[PDB]
Amino acid sequence: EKLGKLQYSLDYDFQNNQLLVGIIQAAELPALDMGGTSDPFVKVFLLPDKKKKFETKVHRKTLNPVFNEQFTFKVPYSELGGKTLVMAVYDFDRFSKHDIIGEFKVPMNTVDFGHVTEEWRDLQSA
Amino acid sequence: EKLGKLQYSLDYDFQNNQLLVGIIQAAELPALDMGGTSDPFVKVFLLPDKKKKFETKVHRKTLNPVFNEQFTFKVPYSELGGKTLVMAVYDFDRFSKHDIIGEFKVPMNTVDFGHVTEEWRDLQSA
Ligand SMILES: [Ca+2]
Ligand SMILES: [Ca+2]
Ligand SMILES: [Ca+2]
Repeated sequence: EKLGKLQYSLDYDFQNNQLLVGIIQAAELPALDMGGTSDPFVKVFLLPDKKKKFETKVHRKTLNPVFNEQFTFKVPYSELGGKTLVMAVYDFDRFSKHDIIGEFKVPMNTVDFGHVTEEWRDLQSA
Repeated sequence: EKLGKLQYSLDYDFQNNQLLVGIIQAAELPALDMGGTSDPFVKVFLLPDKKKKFETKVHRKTLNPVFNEQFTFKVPYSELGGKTLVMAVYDFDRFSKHDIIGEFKVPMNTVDFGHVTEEWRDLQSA
């Protein structure tokens, strides 16, 4: 499926014991409204604790939103390896339930915290 | 002069009386002669108050840094007019002899605070 792509970054604040998730921008998203646009936003959380969650601002009438946001998760470094970061992109609708675009998951045990990288990943269906 | 370009956003937080400056990324920063890259960072401040200032993190060995930062200036909305935002991109030096790459200035009087946009602007010579 061609659902667009998301650019994000991961870092760990070793001084305050927090995971830092940069949600930078998305590109080439599907148009889920009339007239060729969507109103995208991203939900961000860590599995298995769907507790502590964030979402970006809703960007209106764009398939290439520049979020420029950063989220902070208080999670002990020794426990981070067992977590999976979920970034799920939706189309905000006022007059109906929000339309799923797609998502990407990052198992935290795959992450190198030695240097921050910006990563593009293609969105997937759940 | 082919100095590259900077993507930024401006907004005003009307509930907390703060100017919001997004420093998203830069692109196509000029390649030095011998050493092929730069270590870019951006200084951000509001003229005529040079004292309240911010800087991005330093990004190592890149001509296309993705800063993904947001800065806030406590300034009354009624005082914005006549002020100018400066965004100046430097090549970091360990010993604080930083080299300006280029800059540009946004007079508040040119900004429409009714709608938030991300804008790319070409860097200009000091
Ligand atoms: Ca829709
Ligand atoms: Ca919509
Ligand atoms: Ca809907």
